[PDB]
Amino acid sequence: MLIRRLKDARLRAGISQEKLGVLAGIDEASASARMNQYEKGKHAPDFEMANRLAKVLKIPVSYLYTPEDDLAQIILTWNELNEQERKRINFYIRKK
Amino acid sequence: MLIRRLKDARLRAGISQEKLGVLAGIDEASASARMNQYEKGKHAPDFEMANRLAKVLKIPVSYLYTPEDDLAQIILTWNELNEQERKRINFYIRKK
Repeated sequence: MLIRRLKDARLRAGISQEKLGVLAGIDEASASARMNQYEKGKHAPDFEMANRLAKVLKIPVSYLYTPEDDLAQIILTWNELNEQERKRINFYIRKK
Repeated sequence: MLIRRLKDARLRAGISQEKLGVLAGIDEASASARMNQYEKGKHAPDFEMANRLAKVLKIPVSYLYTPEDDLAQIILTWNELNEQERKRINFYIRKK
């Protein structure tokens, strides 16, 4: 997991390390210590935990794994496009 | 990691489970057994291993973590766009 992606997305959500961890199913007593390990890159969550984090954060989960800043922006923005404008840009890309 | 993403990308590369594992730094004696665990979803690699896999497979690493088929296609295709056509579609998206 890339730590900047997790931290940026948490701060956009307006929630603390603890609340993110508790909503993602970490025991309350461990939640802030565990989230801080993740956010400092001390160790990384399993994919199942990342999905729970992404659902709390309302982002596509692969945003957390995208090292390319410009691709990460596409992911984050796509997340808020309608079905017409998704399929729109889909075929901008499907020609390449 | 999503197993379909890893398998699709390996088969596009034209290489076996063993060769993928060996190039990604797994010991030769374990390489095919380990890769098959990953591809069957029996357990999942750490992010550092996923990055080594992605570099062998010549894909952006977050392709392996993207459950949305249409977003995964954007990732895969972006991977083969030039700097002008990357920045092109960048601003198709930056207006949203």
